[PDB]
Parts: sequence; structure tokens; C-alpha cells
Amino acid sequence: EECRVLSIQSHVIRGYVGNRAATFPLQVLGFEIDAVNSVQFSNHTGYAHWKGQVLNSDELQELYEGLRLNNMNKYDYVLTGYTRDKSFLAMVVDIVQELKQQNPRLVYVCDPVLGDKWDGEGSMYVPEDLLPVYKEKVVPLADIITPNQFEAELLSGRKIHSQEEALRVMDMLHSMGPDTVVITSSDLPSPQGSNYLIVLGSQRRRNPAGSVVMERIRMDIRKVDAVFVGTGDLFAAMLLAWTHKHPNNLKVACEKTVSTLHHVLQRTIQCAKAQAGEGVRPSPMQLELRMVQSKRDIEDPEIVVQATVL
Amino acid sequence: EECRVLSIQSHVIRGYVGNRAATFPLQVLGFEIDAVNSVQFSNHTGYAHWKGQVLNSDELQELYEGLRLNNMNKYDYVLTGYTRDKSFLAMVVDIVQELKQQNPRLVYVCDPVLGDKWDGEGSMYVPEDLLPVYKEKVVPLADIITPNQFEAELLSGRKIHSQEEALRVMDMLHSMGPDTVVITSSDLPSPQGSNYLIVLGSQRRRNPAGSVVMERIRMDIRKVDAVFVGTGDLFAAMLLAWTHKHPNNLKVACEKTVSTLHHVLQRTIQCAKAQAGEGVRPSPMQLELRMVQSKRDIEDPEIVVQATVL
Ligand SMILES: Nc1ncnc2c1ncn2[C@@H]1O[C@H](COP(=O)(O)OP(=O)(O)OP(=O)(O)O)[C@@H](O)[C@H]1O
Ligand SMILES: Nc1ncnc2c1ncn2[C@@H]1O[C@H](COP(=O)(O)OP(=O)(O)OP(=O)(O)O)[C@@H](O)[C@H]1O
Ligand SMILES: COCc1c(COP(=O)(O)O)cnc(C)c1O
Ligand SMILES: COCc1c(COP(=O)(O)O)cnc(C)c1O
Ligand SMILES: [Mg+2]
Ligand SMILES: [Mg+2]
Ligand SMILES: [Mg+2]
Ligand SMILES: [Mg+2]
Ligand code: NA
Ligand code: NA
Repeated sequence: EECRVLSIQSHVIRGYVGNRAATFPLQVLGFEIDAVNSVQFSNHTGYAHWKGQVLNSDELQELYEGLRLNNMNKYDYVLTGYTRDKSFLAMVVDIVQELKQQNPRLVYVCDPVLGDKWDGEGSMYVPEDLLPVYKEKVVPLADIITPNQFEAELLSGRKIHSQEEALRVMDMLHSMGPDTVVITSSDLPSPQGSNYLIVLGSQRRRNPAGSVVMERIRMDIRKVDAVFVGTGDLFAAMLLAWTHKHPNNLKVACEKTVSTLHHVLQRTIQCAKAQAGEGVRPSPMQLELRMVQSKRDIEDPEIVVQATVL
Repeated sequence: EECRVLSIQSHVIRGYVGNRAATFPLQVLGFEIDAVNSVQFSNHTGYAHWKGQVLNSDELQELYEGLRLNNMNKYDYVLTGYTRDKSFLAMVVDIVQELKQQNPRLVYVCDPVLGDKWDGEGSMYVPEDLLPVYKEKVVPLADIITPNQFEAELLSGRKIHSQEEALRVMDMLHSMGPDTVVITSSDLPSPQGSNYLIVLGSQRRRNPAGSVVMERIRMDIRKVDAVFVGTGDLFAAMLLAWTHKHPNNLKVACEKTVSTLHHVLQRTIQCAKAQAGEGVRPSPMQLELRMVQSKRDIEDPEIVVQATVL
């Protein structure tokens, strides 16, 4: 009785992004998550300053060699996110692969971090020579991917202007490999305002009888006037967690994931406003996620937003 | 309204030692703990194999500069443990000195890892050139130290054959600087039977009126027939937590600390035996701390041991 996860992400001393946004939450939910830190920086790169070291593909390979020699290369899930190096990303592919040989039932949850959009136009935040690797090597191996609108577009090659185009892109993404695709954020039109960001879910699965079916969901989340870092990593981590508990219920899984984010952010923005005054926009430091103060919400998130069925 | 802790210890991918044994429990208890991973290995050195890389003193300084450049050099506590390099430890002393300059109220919890004793004879397991650094620079800075019997011996130059010699050696360490000294394990005889190890605590403090008072405690812990790794790091992390919540009550802080280790170990030995099989001695892998499954015990440990005031 234990679920083992190998998470290969960034590590920071101060703050919560990468393995720091993902680890504590999964530990609180009872997963045996082993963290491989692809980097060690003082804090995330949205700060005015930051210093640190990165891990190269050789060292990553070296670290994996250790686990293998000890016959500890048996996981239930693998989790990856922001990766800045192509050789590193390739080594990750070689690793997930072997781990999948060892355990065919392994679920590779992949957050294909490539970039995002701002105001209107989007741009990459990672080496462009990563996109082909993700397309031909990483995604075909993935079981669950969580790209944002911009990443869904780059991966599929199609731009998204409406919900129906999103769904079509999702199907394209399903054909590339993963049975679960969740667009974690988008500027799609919303009947509630425009102050809302849209989340779209799509999961294909074989039912008991053996019929292959697909469940689709949509969520309209009201925007918080501030920029957060780590929340996508958190999103992917909780999705892993909740699909694990509700494997045939994408609706409930996403509602628990999105609600956990809501409570963490609500608490985070309250503490930030007070920290740096009335009217003052909080600094990156003050906007760090109140992760430990949110233990209870992570354990049993009260559902504050139900998804609409598609 | 945070209590920030800076823990500089080792990191392993699989298992619980160093920062792996200290972070989760401190996070669970509500502390904003930031982890500097002095090393990143696949697993602890108690296994037949282990690969990984170390962090050099330049890199440690580099990371520290990132924190300083951002004004994130304000901690309430600093926690250190096993260090193999003398250069690294020196750099650590310099960092603590400055952090103390930045905050005169900072509490430095030092676990002076040097070695241990297997049935009678002691043995060091880190460079011998570290003892002077510890005696001269490290311990003088520390506010709370927690050596096992052997380290306290080395640190003082005085052999411990009984409780009262242990209390005399602890009084010597207080004079070296630290106001709280806790011997985390010893060969001392117990009126409980041979199957018991002894823990001794000593706290030098000031009372309202303004006079310096001493509190001395003893605990007889039932030995578990197995070698665990990470338990000392956990002891030091939990002693930090509970002394923080119970400032002038070494007795309680120790009862909660030792009780926590008790529940964690009872759960560990049980799962280990269930895997190894009746009669069979569990392997290191099977004895890895059941940290995540012990969350509730960490939050509020049921006191299964009462400390006797000396
Ligand atoms: N400003 C915000 N207001 C409200 N919710 C937000 C905000 N920022 C992030 N979130 C929450 O975090 C989730 C992830 O969004 P984010 O924009 O953080 O990740 P992404 O950009 O979607 O993922 P990634 O960059 O890792 O591929 C959103 O779906 C939402 O639930
Ligand atoms: N075999 C065991 N049986 C019972 N308790 C144990 C056992 N091993 C460790 N412990 C628990 O761990 C605590 C610390 O002992 P350990 O021997 O683990 O650390 P130390 O050697 O005292 O510290 P360090 O090695 O970090 O300087 C003990 O006080 C006890 O609570
Ligand atoms: C600008 O990148 C910040 C960042 C994030 C942000 O994730 P998100 O909160 O935008 O989802 C994750 N990992 C690392 C290492 C990061 O540096
Ligand atoms: C023999 O030391 C094992 C070990 C510990 C043990 O702590 P303890 O369980 O003996 O208290 C801590 N950190 C590293 C890197 C270690 O390798
Ligand atoms: Mg975004
Ligand atoms: Mg990310
Ligand atoms: Mg010991
Ligand atoms: Mg130790
Ligand atoms: Na995403
Ligand atoms: Na000790």
C-alpha cells in the first residue's frame, strides 16, 4: 500500500516552484514522492535577482544509476515540468522509458512547459529546440499532459480562437499519445465576464465492458489580480493526485485540483496585500504561495467551483 | 506571521535522511523551512550503492548571495547536520554569523555529526580535521546542540561512563556557548533493563526575576532491534520545532520529540517486518522511515514516554 512518484523538477531555497510547489502537497496526500532536483537556485527567476546551479544530463543519469543499482527504479508515476536543456529532456525520456519497461502500468504525468502568453502575444521561455523533442519524444510517452493554451497551440501547430478549436486541438493531442489532456489556462471567451480564465479537460479511457469513451469538462475561473509562480507545477501535481483517487472521474479530479489552487491563492493574496500595504502591489516574494499554511485545503479541498460538462 | 528555518543538510532521491527527514515534519508543523541541499544523492550511504554530487563552498556562498541580494536573509532559526567538507562547514559558520548579525534573535540548532559507537567502541565518520572547526568555530555559535554520546565525548575530550559524568560534560558544552544541550543517545545503564538507550537534556536559561536557572532531564527509551538512518536528523528537527512551541520546558519539548520518533519507528519496523518476512532481518530499503504515513503523529504526538527531571 504505497504510491511511488519520481518528480524531476527545479528546486529553490526560498519559495515554492517546481519540486517545492509539488512535493509538500503530494506528501500531505500520502504519496511517496522522490524528488530529483534539476536545479538549485536561491529563488525563482521572476525575482529581481537569483543565483544557483543546474543539474546536467550526466549527473541525472548518474543519480538514476544509483537507484537502478539498488533496484529502486520501480515507480507508479513520473512527474516532470520546466526543463531548460535538450540533452536533459532527452535523458528524462530515456529514463521514463526504462522505468516504463520495469513497470508497464507506470503513469507519466508531463507538464510540457514551453512558454506562456501575456496580454495577447505569447513567447517561449525555454530553448526552441525543445519543442520537437516534446512532440516526437516526450508527449508520445505521456499519459497525462497539462499544457496551457500557448503550449497546446505550439504542440498541435494550430492556433486556438474558440472552445471548439480547443477541443479539436485536444483530440490532436490525444492522438499524439496521452489519454488525459488538460489545458490549464486560456483566454477563451467566458459568459461570466472576461475577468475569467478557462480550464478545459479531456480524458479518454476504456470502460469495464471495454468500450473506449471520452469525458470532457470546462471550468471558468475568476482571475486574481497578481502574477503567481509555481501554480502550474502545483496544478500538475494535484491533477496527478486527484486522478489517482478518482481515475474514471475527470470532473471530480479537476474540481478538486482547481479548488485546491483557489484556496491556496486566496490565502496567498490575503497575506500578500497585508504584507506590503494598502494599494501597494505585492512583490514576487510576498506572492510566494502559502503552501504550509494551506495543509488542510490540500487534504480535503472544499469544492468552490464545479465544472460544466462537455 | 512566519517562523523561517534555514536547513543545510543532505538530500536523497529515495528515502529519508538529512533535509528529507527534516523538511516534511517541519512543514507539517507550520514552519517556513528553506532547504539548502549540501548534497544530492540517490540514497543514503547505508546502501550497497549510492551515486550523487556534492555542493561546494563556493556554490553555497553563491546561493546565499541570491538570498541576500533579495533581502531574504532574515531567518529565525538555522539547522545544520552532517557535513563532510571542512571548507563547507567554514562557509556555513560565516553564513550563520551574518544571519545572526541580521537577526540577533536567530536560534542556531547544530547537530555536530562526527561519528557514533557500535557496541562499545566509537568511531568517526567524517574528516578528523572537522573536530577543531566544530569545537572552535561551530559549537561556540550554536544555541542548541544535540550530539549522541560519542560526539559529546569528542567535543569535550572527556569520556562518559555514567549519568553524572554526562551531566558534567554537558555543563562543559554549555560553557562552550550553547544554552541547550541534548545528548540524543547513549550507552548509559537503565533500571528498565538492558533493552534501553538513554537520552539526557540540559537547558541553561534566565527566569523573569533575572537569575540563571538550569533544567535537566532524562528519558529511558526502549531499543528497537534495527539500525535506522535519518532518526538523528529527525530528532534535531523535532527538537527545534517543540522547543520553539515550548520555550522554557525542555521536559515537554523532549517528550514530544522522542514520542514522535517512537511512532515513526514503530510504524517503520512493522512495515519493514511485513515486507522482509518473519525471521528475516529487514534491509536498509525496508527500514527507510515511514515519514509520510506518520503525518498525524508529527502534528500531535501521543506522549508514550515521560521524562524524569534531574
Ligand atoms: N492570476 C490567477 N488568478 C486566478 N487563478 C490563477 C491565476 N494564476 C494561476 N491561477 C491558477 O493556476 C492555474 C495554472 O495557471 P498558470 O497560468 O499558473 O499555469 P499555466 O501557465 O496554465 O501552466 P504552465 O505555465 O506550468 O504550463 C490556473 O488554471 C488557475 O487555476
Ligand atoms: N534502534 C533504535 N531503537 C529505538 N530508538 C531509536 C533507534 N535508533 C534511533 N532511535 C531514535 O533516534 C534517536 C536518535 O538516535 P540516533 O542513534 O538515531 O541519533 P544519534 O546517533 O543520537 O544522532 P546523530 O547520529 O545525528 O549525531 C534516539 O533518541 C531514538 O529516539
Ligand atoms: C518563470 O518560471 C517560474 C518557474 C515556474 C512557474 O510555474 P507556474 O506557477 O507559472 O505554473 C515553475 N518552475 C520553475 C523552475 C520556474 O522558474
Ligand atoms: C551515518 O549517517 C547517515 C546519514 C545521516 C544519519 O543521521 P542519523 O539517522 O544517524 O541520526 C544523515 N545524513 C546523511 C547524509 C547520512 O548519510
Ligand atoms: Mg500562466
Ligand atoms: Mg511551470
Ligand atoms: Mg546513533
Ligand atoms: Mg545525522
Ligand atoms: Na500547464
Ligand atoms: Na545527535
